[PDB]
Amino acid sequence: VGIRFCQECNNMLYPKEDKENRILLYACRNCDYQQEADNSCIYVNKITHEVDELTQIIADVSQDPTLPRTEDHPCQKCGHKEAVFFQSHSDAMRLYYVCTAPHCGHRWTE
Amino acid sequence: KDILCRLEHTTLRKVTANTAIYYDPNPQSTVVAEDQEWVNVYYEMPDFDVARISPWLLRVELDRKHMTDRKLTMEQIAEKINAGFGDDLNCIFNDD
Amino acid sequence: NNELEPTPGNTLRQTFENQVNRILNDARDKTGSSAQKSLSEYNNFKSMVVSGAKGSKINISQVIAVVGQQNVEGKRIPFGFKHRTLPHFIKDDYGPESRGFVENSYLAGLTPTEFFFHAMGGREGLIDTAVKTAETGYIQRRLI
Amino acid sequence: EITPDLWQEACWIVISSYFDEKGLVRQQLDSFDEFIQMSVQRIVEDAPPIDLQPPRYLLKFEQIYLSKPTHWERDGAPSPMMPNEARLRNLTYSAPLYVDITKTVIKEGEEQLQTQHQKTFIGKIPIMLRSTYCLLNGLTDRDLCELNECPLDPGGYFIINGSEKVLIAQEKMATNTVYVFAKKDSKYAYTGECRSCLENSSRPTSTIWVSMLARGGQGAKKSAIGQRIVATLPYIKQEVPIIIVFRALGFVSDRDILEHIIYDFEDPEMMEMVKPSLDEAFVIQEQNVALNFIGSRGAKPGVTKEKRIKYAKEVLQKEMLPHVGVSDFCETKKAYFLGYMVHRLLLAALGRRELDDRDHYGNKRLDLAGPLLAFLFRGMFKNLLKEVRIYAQKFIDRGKDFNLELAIKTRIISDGLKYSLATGNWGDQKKAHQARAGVSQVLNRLTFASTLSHLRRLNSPIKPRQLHNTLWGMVCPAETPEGHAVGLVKNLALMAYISVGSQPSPILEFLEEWSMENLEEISPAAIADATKIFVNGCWVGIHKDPEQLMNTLRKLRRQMDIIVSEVSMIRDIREREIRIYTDAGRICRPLLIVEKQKLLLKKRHIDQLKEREYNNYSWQDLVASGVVEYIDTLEEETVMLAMTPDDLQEKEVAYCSTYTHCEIHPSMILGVCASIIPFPDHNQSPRNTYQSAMGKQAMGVYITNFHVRMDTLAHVLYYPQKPLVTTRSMEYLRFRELPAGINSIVAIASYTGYNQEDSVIMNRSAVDRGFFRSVFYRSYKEQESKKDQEEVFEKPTRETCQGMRHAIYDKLDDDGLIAPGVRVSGDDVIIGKTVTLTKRDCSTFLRTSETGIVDQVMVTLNQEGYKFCKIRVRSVRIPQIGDKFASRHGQKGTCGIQYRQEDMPFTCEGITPDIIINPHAIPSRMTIGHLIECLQGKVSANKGEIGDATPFNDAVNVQKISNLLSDYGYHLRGNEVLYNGFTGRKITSQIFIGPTYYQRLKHMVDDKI
Ligand SMILES: [Zn+2]
Ligand SMILES: [Zn+2]
Repeated sequence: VGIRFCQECNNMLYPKEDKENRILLYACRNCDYQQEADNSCIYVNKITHEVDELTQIIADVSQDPTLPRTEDHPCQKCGHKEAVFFQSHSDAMRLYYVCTAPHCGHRWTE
Repeated sequence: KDILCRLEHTTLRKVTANTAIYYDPNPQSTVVAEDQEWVNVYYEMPDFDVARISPWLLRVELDRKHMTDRKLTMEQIAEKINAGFGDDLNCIFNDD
Repeated sequence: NNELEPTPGNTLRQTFENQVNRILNDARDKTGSSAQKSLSEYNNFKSMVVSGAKGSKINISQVIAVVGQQNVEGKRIPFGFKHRTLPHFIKDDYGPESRGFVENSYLAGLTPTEFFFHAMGGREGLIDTAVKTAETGYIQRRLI
Repeated sequence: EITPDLWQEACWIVISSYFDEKGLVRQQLDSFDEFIQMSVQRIVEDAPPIDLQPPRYLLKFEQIYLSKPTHWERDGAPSPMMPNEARLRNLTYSAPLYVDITKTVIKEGEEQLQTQHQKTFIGKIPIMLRSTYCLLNGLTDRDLCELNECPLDPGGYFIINGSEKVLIAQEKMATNTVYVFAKKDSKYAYTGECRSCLENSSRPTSTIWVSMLARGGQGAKKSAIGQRIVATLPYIKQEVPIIIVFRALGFVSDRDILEHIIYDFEDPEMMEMVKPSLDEAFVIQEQNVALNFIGSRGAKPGVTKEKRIKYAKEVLQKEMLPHVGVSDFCETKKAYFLGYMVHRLLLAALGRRELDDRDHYGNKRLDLAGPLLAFLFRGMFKNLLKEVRIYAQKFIDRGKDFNLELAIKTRIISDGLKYSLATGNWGDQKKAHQARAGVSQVLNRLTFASTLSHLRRLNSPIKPRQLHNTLWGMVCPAETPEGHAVGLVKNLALMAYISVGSQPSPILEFLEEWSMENLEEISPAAIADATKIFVNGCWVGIHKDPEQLMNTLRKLRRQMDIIVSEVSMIRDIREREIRIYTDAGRICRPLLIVEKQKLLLKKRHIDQLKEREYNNYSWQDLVASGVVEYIDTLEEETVMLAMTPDDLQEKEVAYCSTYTHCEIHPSMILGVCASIIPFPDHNQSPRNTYQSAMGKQAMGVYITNFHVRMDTLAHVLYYPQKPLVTTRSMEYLRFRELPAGINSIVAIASYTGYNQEDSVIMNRSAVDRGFFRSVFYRSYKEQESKKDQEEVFEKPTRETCQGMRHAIYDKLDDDGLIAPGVRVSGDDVIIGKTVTLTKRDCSTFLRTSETGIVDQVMVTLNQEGYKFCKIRVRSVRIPQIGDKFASRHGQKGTCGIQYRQEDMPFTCEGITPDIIINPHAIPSRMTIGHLIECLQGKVSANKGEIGDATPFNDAVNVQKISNLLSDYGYHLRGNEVLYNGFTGRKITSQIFIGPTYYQRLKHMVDDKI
């Protein structure tokens, strides 16, 4: 899905099939380097974007005074009770959680 | 509801789950093993694989809500693309 | 908690607001009919409403009971700073007071937050008057 | 140690210390005082030496010298000048300016002669009245009234040719940041913007965009590849795409172009986005080709390649992002902050970051008399140099000598700073439909609350009209004009302060003493987790543990060691950055500080504030001890306030517990003229806006030297009264030494009917005792001018001078002026001026036919040496039927009929109210402030103590106003039995009486008849 950069020329490798092998290849233009393609997928074009926000959710949002800290839900693994929640910040009123008491940083969703 | 759905300009962006491009020149060895049941079904008794299918594959997924919200048929999607662009776009409908 | 079915026509966002502007115009009016009826027969506001000489019987239901909702652009107060309409609030405040609704009435005085929010509802209607004199002062001198 | 319920008098102590020290117009005495301190040193400093050409000439200035303002009074003798002398003679209040010049000549033969011109007269700057260079600053209170000046005159207005001018604050948009807006119809989707400039030096702007094209493309140009990114560089009439720009920065490879754009190379959702923009900028690799591509679109496109190598080499390092670097080695630097904008182009195109509101006042910089004159002094210091470029090069042909003291044209500076600051067309006088007019208005003299709130004023540059949420604490929400600009002219609050400006170098020389490797020391795989560190919009360095850098920087503002109090430092969290502003022209306000549960304002502080005399512990030791803190409009986006320390520190059900600050008292958010309203949380907000525009007009004793002044339009009451029902911030607005109206016993009744819904029945046997009876002065300019038809003051005999009316010349004296104390009627000659021709006739009649008394005549010289005269014809004006009155609670009214004490309805005790207002004006105009002030004045004229009507006082509700009224023998709702006026019948209902402070406006009925 992501970009494969060119070796020792450092540009972007275009994908190009090889009809003489019936096997996909990547290829540069400014040099002649190629690569055995092991992916067989050019790109994906997601319409739903049913995105796990938890990848984007940063554990550093735990020392912000302007967020609604609560003690109703304890941590998922650490047993600590200071769970400070917030919005999505983006069709949904979902609240996500972040544990406090640092070197924990875990996040979960109700 | 039949009258209701005949007025909205429904493109295929509204019913698309996601879209990707693979390169599976042999249908018998696609990157997906799950479709290999029904891809073979259109190729056990195949039609119009006459000279050379281009070796690419555009795989579009569809929905569940927006596809029965309007009672849409996999035929009338495939028939309208076949009527929209001719027989030189080998479109294969599958099963809900 | 994802426990509210979205009414067809709008998303979960716009059907949240229509659900909560329902519960702030009934209490604005259940505090509006029980205030007019409770006024005495000698009460001098009732002599200028029953007699009908001065209409707008909603503009003395804000004296006594509840000022009600504020709006700008037809919506209760948007988040200005960053998801916080004023610096006194927490984030994720869709509550019944951090977006504009006023518990107090003019006799009892107004909270120093809610004095700012009524300064905003009085600004959206204070401009339109300066616009609707260059609109209907122009139709009538053109349609002649 | 801690004050539980003594908080009310506590918080009005720490404010008393504030308006002692800062006062109300220090925002023009910091700003204009800082413009003459260094920002007239710096423009002389940075401007390059004239290096004009065998011989060569070099011309380099030096330290510049001011003085105190002085008039070279035409007799060949110099003389200092004082502001009450400069008004009366139409002078301009300015001080001369003097530069040291170094001057080297080269005379062919390896030894050069240098000369020097010590303290050469170059021109004048109009001194702002009372700011460190005026003759007033340095004088105590008694010494100031031995010159006929006012101890209550606020200052902050420079006299220009006699009259008084005020530079309004012209609001603009903040520079040196990255704005990611959105557009509706245009050929883009999610465009960006930056408006870079450094230090308010030359090169004013370069509004470089970076803009993402739409996906509504036709054919396989864009639609079959996707959305592309372009870069609208300045001085290029095209849309030069992105990767071409980075290859003109000396880069080659597409890892070392994406190592300045995207930080993590392990997220496919961003890497998809830049992918169709490499495809369009693909055939160019060498920096000799992309720089040919860029330069081929310029001002005039060059023909050789060596032009297009030369041209776009100075485009991309002199006129594209100057503030990130202006040297010829900032190619590595500019490569990031241009690449930073594309990273903020993608963060909104993906919906992975909120886009910027256009209204929000964290994006707004104000400007005051300091920065505006710096914009007007650069465009006129170059013109001084321009004629020295012209005068010298017309003298290279001789080569005899050179002389500068005949070459400096001093009237360049002393006219353009006097023209453009008189009229307002803010710029030069040669291209007039290109400027920003409306700066330098003319100053009000009506009320002294107007004179204040004419000085605390912003000005939008044209949704700029609705009321935005970032005006808590900064700007008054109530006060605004009505008519053609609602919300486009906004007046400041009381606790608002505008930053003055400071130099950012002693913060950068602190950060490297702690941490923060610069941009030269980042492997940019080590930038995906760091908190990027900004100064003035410039981007220098990163950091790994921002919690310690946050605390270390906060504890240097709270002690004022290295970082000044002015600078505010802002850490956002989710966008992972630190911003630092040493920026000139922000706005910020002081709040109290909370330390994890409770305050840092402790009892041992405010017991030392209370004895402000003989301890000098006045707000400058309370900042330094770290109890208050200036907070700007965009750290308020990061902060947690409490309204009141009483209820919002006591734990209840734990709403929130992470309070960082608290505010002094929440009624300081109202401006000058909106603080005069008693109970402004009881008014329907169309009426607090309405009063805040009528407060300017209501006359009163304006400045206590109207015996000396010669104004036109001088209204002054006879007997002004400080109000019985008052606010605790009238004291700081100076409304006890100078009030604006008389109280009046007012009843709310229908009567004989002359009060039709905006009218008021007075009492003529109260008007006979001076009730609202006021004077209206007047003035007259009369320039004698010899030219040659010339004219002189004289007395015209009727049958030797030409055309004149039947205005009898009895009142004229031996020379043509009226002595004071001679009653002039309607349309008789006051100055008998005659253009000498037999002679023509140019009398100056008393306009408006008022029939007043000539009160004072002064005779002086003009600026030039021509005789002058001003005349002040005064008239009383008894309040007739017509003259318009208004309370502090909206609802302006007329005067219908004047009844008698005989006829006005009397109480049980012989009280006959001065004014009857209609009942129906209450429930639809909707001011219940008017029925409580009218109640509070009846308590406070029997309790004998001037009442309390602070806005959110929480201790004066209408229940215990009632039960204090009930302890004197009245009825506790304020009602009272009037009797009839004519019959003596008891009225079937009661009437609500009580004294209420009424104002007589200037919309008179004798201003038009
Ligand atoms: Zn390569
Ligand atoms: Zn935990």
